[PDB]
Amino acid sequence: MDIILGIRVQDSVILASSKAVTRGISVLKDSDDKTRQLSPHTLMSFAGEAGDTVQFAEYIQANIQLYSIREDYELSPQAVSSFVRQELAKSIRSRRPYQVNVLIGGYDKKKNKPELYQIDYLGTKVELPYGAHGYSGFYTFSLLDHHYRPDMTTEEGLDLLKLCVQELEKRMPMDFKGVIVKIVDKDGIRQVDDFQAQ
Amino acid sequence: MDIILGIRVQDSVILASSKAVTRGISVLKDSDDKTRQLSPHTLMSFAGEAGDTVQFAEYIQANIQLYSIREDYELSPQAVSSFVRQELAKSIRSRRPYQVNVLIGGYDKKKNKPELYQIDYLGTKVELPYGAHGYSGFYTFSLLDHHYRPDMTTEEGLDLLKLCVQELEKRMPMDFKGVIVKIVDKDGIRQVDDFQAQ
Amino acid sequence: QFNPYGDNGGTILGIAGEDFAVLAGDTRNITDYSINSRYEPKVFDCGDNIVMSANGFAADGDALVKRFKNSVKWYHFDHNDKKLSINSAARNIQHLLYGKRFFPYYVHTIIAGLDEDGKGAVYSFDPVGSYEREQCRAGGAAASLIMPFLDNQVNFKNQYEPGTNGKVKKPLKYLSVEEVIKLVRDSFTSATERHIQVGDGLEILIVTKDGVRKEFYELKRD
Amino acid sequence: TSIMAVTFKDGVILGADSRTTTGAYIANRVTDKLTRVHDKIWCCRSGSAADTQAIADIVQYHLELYTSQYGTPSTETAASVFKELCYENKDNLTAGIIVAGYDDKNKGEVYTIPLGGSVHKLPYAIAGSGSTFIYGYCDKNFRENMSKEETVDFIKHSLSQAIKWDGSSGGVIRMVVLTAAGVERLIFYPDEYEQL
Amino acid sequence: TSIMAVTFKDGVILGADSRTTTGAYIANRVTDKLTRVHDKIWCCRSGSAADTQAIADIVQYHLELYTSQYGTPSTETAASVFKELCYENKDNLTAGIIVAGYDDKNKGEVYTIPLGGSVHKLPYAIAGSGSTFIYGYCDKNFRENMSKEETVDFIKHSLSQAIKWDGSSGGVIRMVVLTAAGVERLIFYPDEYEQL
Amino acid sequence: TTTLAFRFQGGIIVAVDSRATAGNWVASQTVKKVIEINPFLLGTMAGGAADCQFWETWLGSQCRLHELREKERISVAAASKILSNLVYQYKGAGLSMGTMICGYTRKEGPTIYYVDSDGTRLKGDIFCVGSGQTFAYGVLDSNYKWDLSVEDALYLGKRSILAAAHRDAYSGGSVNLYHVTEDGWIYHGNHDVGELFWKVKEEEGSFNNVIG
Amino acid sequence: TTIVGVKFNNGVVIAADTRSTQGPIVADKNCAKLHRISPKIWCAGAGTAADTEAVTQLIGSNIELHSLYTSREPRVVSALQMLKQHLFKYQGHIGAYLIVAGVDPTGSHLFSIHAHGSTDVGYYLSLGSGSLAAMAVLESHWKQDLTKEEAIKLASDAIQAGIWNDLGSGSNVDVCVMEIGKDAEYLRNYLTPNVREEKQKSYKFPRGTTAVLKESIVNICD
Amino acid sequence: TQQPIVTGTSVISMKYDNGVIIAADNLGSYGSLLRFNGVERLIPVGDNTVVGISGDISDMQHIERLLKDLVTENAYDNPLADAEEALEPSYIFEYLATVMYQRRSKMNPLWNAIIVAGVQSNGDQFLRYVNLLGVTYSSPTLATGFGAHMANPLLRKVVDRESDIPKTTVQVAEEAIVNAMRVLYYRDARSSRNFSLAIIDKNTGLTFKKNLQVENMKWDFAKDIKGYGTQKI
Amino acid sequence: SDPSSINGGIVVAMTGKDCVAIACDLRLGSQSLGVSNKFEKIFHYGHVFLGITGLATDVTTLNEMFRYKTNLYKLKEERAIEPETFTQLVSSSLYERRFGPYFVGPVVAGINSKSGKPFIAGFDLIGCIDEAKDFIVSGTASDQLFGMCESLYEPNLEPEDLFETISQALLNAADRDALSGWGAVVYIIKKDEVVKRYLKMRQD
Ligand SMILES: *C(=O)[C@]1([C@@H](O)[C@@H]2C=CCCC2)NC(=O)[C@@H]2CCO[C@@]21C
Ligand SMILES: *C(=O)[C@]1([C@@H](O)[C@@H]2C=CCCC2)NC(=O)[C@@H]2CCO[C@@]21C
Ligand SMILES: *C(=O)[C@]1([C@@H](O)[C@@H]2C=CCCC2)NC(=O)[C@@H]2CCO[C@@]21C
Ligand SMILES: *C(=O)[C@]1([C@@H](O)[C@@H]2C=CCCC2)NC(=O)[C@@H]2CCO[C@@]21C
Repeated sequence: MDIILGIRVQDSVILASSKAVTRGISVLKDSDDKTRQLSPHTLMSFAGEAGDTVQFAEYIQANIQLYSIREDYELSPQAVSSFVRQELAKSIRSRRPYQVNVLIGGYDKKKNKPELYQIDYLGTKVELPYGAHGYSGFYTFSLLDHHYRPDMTTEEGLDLLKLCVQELEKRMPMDFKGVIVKIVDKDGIRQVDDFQAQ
Repeated sequence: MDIILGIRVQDSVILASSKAVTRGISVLKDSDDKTRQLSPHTLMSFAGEAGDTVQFAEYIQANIQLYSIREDYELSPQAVSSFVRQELAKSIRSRRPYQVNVLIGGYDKKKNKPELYQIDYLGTKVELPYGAHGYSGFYTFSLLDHHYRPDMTTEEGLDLLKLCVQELEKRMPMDFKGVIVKIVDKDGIRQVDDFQAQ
Repeated sequence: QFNPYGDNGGTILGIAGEDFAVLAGDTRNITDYSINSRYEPKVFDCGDNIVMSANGFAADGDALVKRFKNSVKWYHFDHNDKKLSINSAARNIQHLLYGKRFFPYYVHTIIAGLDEDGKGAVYSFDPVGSYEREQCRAGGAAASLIMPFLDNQVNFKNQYEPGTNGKVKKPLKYLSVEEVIKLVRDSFTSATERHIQVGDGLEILIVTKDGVRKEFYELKRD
Repeated sequence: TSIMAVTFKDGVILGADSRTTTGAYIANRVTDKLTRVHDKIWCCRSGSAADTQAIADIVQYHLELYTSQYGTPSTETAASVFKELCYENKDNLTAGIIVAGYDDKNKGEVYTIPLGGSVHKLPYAIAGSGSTFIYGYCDKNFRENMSKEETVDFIKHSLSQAIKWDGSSGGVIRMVVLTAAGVERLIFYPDEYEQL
Repeated sequence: TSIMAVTFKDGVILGADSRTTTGAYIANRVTDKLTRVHDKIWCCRSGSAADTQAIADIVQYHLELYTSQYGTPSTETAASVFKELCYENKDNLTAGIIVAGYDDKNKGEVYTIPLGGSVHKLPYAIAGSGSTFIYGYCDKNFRENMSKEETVDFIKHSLSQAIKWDGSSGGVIRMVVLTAAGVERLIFYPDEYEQL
Repeated sequence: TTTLAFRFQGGIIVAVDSRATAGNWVASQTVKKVIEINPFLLGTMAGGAADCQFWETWLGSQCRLHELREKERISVAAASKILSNLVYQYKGAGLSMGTMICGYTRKEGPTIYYVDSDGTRLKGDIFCVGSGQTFAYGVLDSNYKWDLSVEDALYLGKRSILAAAHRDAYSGGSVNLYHVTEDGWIYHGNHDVGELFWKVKEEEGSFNNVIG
Repeated sequence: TTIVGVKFNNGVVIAADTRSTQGPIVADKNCAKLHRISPKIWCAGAGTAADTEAVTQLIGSNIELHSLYTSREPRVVSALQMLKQHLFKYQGHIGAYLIVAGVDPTGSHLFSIHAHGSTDVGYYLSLGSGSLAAMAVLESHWKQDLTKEEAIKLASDAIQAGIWNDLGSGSNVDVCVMEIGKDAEYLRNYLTPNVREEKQKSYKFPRGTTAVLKESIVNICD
Repeated sequence: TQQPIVTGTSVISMKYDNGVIIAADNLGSYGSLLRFNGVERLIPVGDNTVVGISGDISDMQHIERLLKDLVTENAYDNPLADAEEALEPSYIFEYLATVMYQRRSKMNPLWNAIIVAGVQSNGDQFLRYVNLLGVTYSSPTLATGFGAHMANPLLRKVVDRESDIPKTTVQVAEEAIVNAMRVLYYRDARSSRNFSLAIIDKNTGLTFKKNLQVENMKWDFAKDIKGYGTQKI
Repeated sequence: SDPSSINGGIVVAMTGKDCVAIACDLRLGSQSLGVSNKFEKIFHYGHVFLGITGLATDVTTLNEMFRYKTNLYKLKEERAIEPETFTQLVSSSLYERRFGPYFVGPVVAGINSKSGKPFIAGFDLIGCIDEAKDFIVSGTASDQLFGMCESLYEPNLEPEDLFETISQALLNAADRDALSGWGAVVYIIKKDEVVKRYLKMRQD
């Protein structure tokens, strides 16, 4: 599977996602952005089955934007994640389930705290300081379990991730072509265009 | 599978072999040398099933060294390859066949010409200007079919390989951790310790 | 368990001339090692100067032809008796076939006629609707034995000008209906010798601006 | 299971063993395989106990409504309803049924509905695992127009043989006599038919 | 296949249909399933034609060598050799064999060797697909010490019934009579046994 | 099959082979693997012929309907998503298709979208689909430049298919070229691989291993 | 394949068709299914060609050695016992189905062996995919006390049934007559009812048509 | 999808100068058990058509009911039901063929092989076959199942091609057919000795013969056969 | 899976007037991947020629085996082996492996040095000899070869003519086979001389 990582620091949530898209024998793209902005302060990363992955992400995006217009309000991260969990928990018992795993990172403007949610394709949801999907957790969780601190600065979070990505690029068999990193905080979502060598 | 490449230029045979050894979820080693010197002017590269690979290579090495001592003579590359083909062709119909593919690169001191032999685990042997095993050929043969010339210098061969390795590192899904390159010519076998950036 | 499919053997051939087109097929219908009929027509005149054949699983081939003929009928009903051009028949058949994409008509279908410029035309179809206009196409049991022959004797493949050192290809002068019938007959007598499902009889339908004509020749019955 | 129906001079008789098994275990040793779908139209059940019961229950219902509207049904009509249910649902049923009825105009009649759902009118019929062993015996001893005593004897001997060889048959032999005189129930115990 | 052996007053008789099939096709309609392994020791073969032939050929060989050294073998001894081959090779054989022999001291004897390789000495025995249909008939009509004519009749009727119901049986009925008087071959055609 | 499409300064180059096989049997050496959706849109066909041919022709009809309704040329993004979403509706049914949707719109410029029957929709600069893809990628990757001329770009595509036609048993026949400009696509002929190989060999000096 | 055997008043005759197939392709249009075990003991084979052939030569070889050792003419029952015990041992894996006939010091014989090793005796027999067409004819025309000429006709007609009605059979009819007092006579191509008609055209190419890259002389003399 | 249970074997037929003949034995087998012997597998429809059916008997009985209804339905509001508008054999066949193919296409077939024999209103002979797959074909002779392998070769020796039809008389034809029935009783393990035969002649009409029997069989040579190779007695 | 469809390749032999010809393609692939365009499938031992299609490793092994056997034969017999004899040697050698056969399709061609009579023969993988008078085909494009031969062939062609015929049969059959081609070679054989010609063909 692809690399889906998330870390919640003091004032923001950081999501890192591999850029490779491999179809069989070839790597068709090395600049894929496995993320969708659900609202100004909520970002969702995803990995899973070929077509299902984007279709699901865009379907969720559409629904949140529609809610934002109807209510002229932005649902809290917790609210958006419960909506998403339910969508997957429905899908798990349907004719052809969505095989998609997601990380939802958002900044709750009312609580003034960042939040990271992990939800697999079964609709299993949990809130964590950091999380991942697939094999990624296996190589990185021991590094995060060690260096993680609730008061880390965004800069410290990016350094801890870099460490994670290096471990991944060393022991993982596949070339995931690096990751795209995005920060979500009180001011929105921005992309760290410089991680190819930060 | 691993990367096994061979190119026969004007006065030498060059063999490039991936350094990674992956066992399931982890890359256990990134400095593996998938080669065995059969005699001063003959080198054999190999890829295939976990244990069979080395056991076969060493078994062949033993036999050639024994022949060299008994006769105080070095068998021609063609001779060593026919011996190896036969060993595999026997194995293919045994209780538990050797699942190993090899490239045999040697410099025939009597003919004063380099020779490259490709033999798969079935005992299929062919002599070529360049060859490979596994998927490697799929990404590289179009590059070799294009730039290959019978009068290439060893330096031109190394540049053509570098090109092949780059294509491999771009489109192939797996991280094979680079290659180890060896040259075989009238003066023996030497390793190009500088290909990590040649 | 019940298998909804079967193989009735047979072989068909379609060749497009400059201003004519032929569609031939043996008349043997088989099941395994038995002959069901030594004469069971497989190439039909569907009106509007269009001949068609759906070879493979006869029940499917019959349904398709029957369904297409009925399509021609309604085409007239719905479009003030307009003539169904062969290119239009082709697209139509593609849809008939693709409609059963998930429970296909197990047949290789070929139609012949004249295009809108009076030129000879052959269209061969895939069991699920894929189609292409072609010069000549054999379909069915002996298809593999006949195509190589046609590539050589109709498109002069691999044939060069004597003395040119294979530097000059043999010119593609085009055949008359009489010369095409010869190739067709030889194609089948040869196929009859090497394939056990080919024989008994050969029926050819020839299409020209004057309509559809039929010729019949016997084939070995063993 | 061993079941049979035999037409004779005064009508027809039904017979059966009284064994229902689940593997080698005898779940019921006093089963009644002779089921009534109408006053003078009965059936013999073999195959699935659950399926044959459900089938019979439905036929009885159908014949009850038939009677309410058009009077007493012919034995042929009863066999037709059974047939309809067995043929149309052949994929989900395992029911071998023999229909036997007494008409005043037609006297006794026997219709056998085997597994596929086909219908066969015969002078007499046998069915069930135990029947295979008495094909020869019955073919040699059956005669048309036998007396009530002879017919009871034929059934008694035939079934005792079927019960003898077939582990899937046993218990007692039950019989139902259908004649103009009415409906008679007969039973024969081991100690009697085993030493015949 | 339908085969049987019956002991009687003067010895024993063997009988069989003459059909060998390969699916629904009759490969041979005049097959001889009555095989001689010794002058007055014969066998009835059912199951695999290839297996039963190979078995018989070997028993005949064994009994020939036995005779050369110890004189005429007892019917029991012949059955024992068959048994040895069938039991010890039960995994690779499909052979149902009935051994029948005439001894002067023992008169007629019948040993049946079913699939597993077990041996069973009986007054008479039946086997093969067709036998299932005549279990009841035979059990009801067999009697010990019957005359040659009665025994031929019993076999003729029994087999004709087996042939009647079993598609795997047919052709003619062959019989072999084994008595002190010698060895007699009998054959009965369709037109005769079909209307019995 | 071998099909490719790449973006560059002069628009988009589209090149395909023309071989059809069923097992080892060569059904045809003259098959069309490019569908002309309309004068501005091209589609490549890899995988199932019927599936690609059918749905890409249908795509054409949906695009036309769009332009009638919106009195405006349809975007490559939108045309590709119509196919993509249709295909996604059939996910699991067995459709088999690997495809490139190519166009040049004023709003988007040169645009290539990879669309397969798994439901994948990817926008990119270079794509190769088919059993010969790896061969074409080798040639393309080492000679591709955004500033290639329309003449050289066309040749690169033609050469890349040639490489694949040579090594891949399931590729060959002839090469079909296309150049896509904002004003529409321009067909650039049918090049028989047979003749093309010897010609390229001599003029280029490549394929030295083959005796000519 | 269609092979038959037919006894006549003073001997036996066996015959067979001449078609050899690989799946639906006719590999040999005139193979020979009649092999010799000894001068006067011949075999007709059906099933796996390599097996019928190999088995006929193995037992034939041993039958010769047995003959030489015993100073006697080989007997049909001997070839039959050697064949069946060999086939039995291989549990049907040697796909040989044979009709073995011949004359010897004890008379004239006709038998059949199946791959698994079982044998059968009769006055008329047939095996192979044509088995049923042939047998139908035999069941319809056989009678006891056939003359040599009648037996040949009957046997020959039986194979024709197969040639025409069975796709697994075709081409010609081979016969072999073994009479009690004379030499066995092998009649190769006793009937040839399937001659190919003259082609419609000649495909002789003009010399120089084929493009040649390199040419050289091959050395055969050491 | 189903599996046949009670089945009928071969159905043989051929056409002669003035009509067609068709036959089928009276057996209803149940696997290897020759269970039912009074089964008529020849269904006359009107007086110019006879439908012979092999395969699953329960389905045959269903085809029977369908045929009776066709006749009833054709009579409705049809003053020419017994004249210019009566059921032709080709109508009967096309109907059945239609049903057979629809049923296979719904993956629930009528497990049979059918031969429709008869004479068209203009005197033409009609002989066509249709089976559970909906496959159809015509030939001077037609047989189903076992008779396809053994009957066809015999019958074809009488009428090998179309031009032989006018040269074949009812006598010759009925003879060929009666002999074929004997051969089938010899080699088909699922056949009965009793059978029905029917002739549909453009002059004599429909002749339906019941309770025929295979006669004049050869079994005597059986006595001369003993052992399976070397045995002498 | 099918050992006979892994490497690809074809061979065809034809008889002419006092001559015989045997030809083959030069391809050796690994499924879809072309690997060698110089894998000749024709060999000879004395004046006897043997073509072999099928699994390449077995083609190589069999050639080595027959060289070995024909060498000892020459040493003992004191003469070179003949076509008819070699054919029997091939047959028995293959059958010897009846239940673990070599996956090949051999073809023998040559002229009897004493009778001058032309000879060709084919074998299935377990040695069954097919001795045709006209032509013999083998390989992944054998169906196509049968079609080509059955039509293009006529008896008693002269060497120069048979060359054209056999070459066109091989060429057009290979072009309808994904696994054949990449070069071809034709052997024209006469009592005294043997000419070997390489043909020019598509390389796709
Ligand atoms: C008989 O067919 C049998 C009965 O159990 C069953 C019970 C009641 C009425 C229908 C007949 N069916 C069975 O499955 C068992 C096993 C063998 O036969 C039974 C005894
Ligand atoms: C009988 O058991 C049977 C015979 O073919 C066989 C032939 C010769 C001697 C042994 C008995 N065996 C079979 O397999 C067939 C099918 C059913 O029974 C046969 C008729
Ligand atoms: C290529 O993808 C290929 C073509 O036959 C096919 C034909 C027309 C348009 C779509 C592409 N697809 C196939 O299934 C065969 C086998 C391998 O690839 C083919 C050559
Ligand atoms: C016949 O049995 C047949 C022959 O090819 C074969 C050839 C030579 C001697 C034995 C008989 N065997 C076969 O496998 C084919 C296919 C069907 O029957 C053949 C024609």
